[PDB]
Amino acid sequence: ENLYFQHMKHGRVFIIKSYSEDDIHRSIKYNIWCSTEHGNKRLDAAYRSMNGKGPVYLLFSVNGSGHFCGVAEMKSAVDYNTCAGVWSQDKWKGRFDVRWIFVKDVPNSQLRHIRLENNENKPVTNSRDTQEVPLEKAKQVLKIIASYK
Repeated sequence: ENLYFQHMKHGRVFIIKSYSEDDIHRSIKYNIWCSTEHGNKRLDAAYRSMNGKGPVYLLFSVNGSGHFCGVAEMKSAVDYNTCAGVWSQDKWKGRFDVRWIFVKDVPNSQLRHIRLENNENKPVTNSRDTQEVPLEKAKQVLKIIASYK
């Protein structure tokens, strides 16, 4: 029995879909991330709305990699005016702090059977960047990622 995520009634979870393995590596090295402008605003609102009352988790996956590659917690609001050209999209300016939790590869086949009711019942593995996960589905995804060997 692992009932750790029971009573966790606060927290929000988003899918991060990256085109670049280099961005993932930079993120792990420096504990930062940046999304599109749309994605950043979505993450920033969730972070600011949380008021430190619980975590904002990010479930990372490189497009076409066939797997998720880990989990980080969002650790600051978005700073929208930072040095350009640090990411795979050279136009991106903007940055927020993250803290990586799991760095491990989890095949999509381990997660494909969990579906998102806010995204037309599609598999969580078919999500787009900054797709939000309902908390009840996010608990199941996290337990799977933590347990995978």
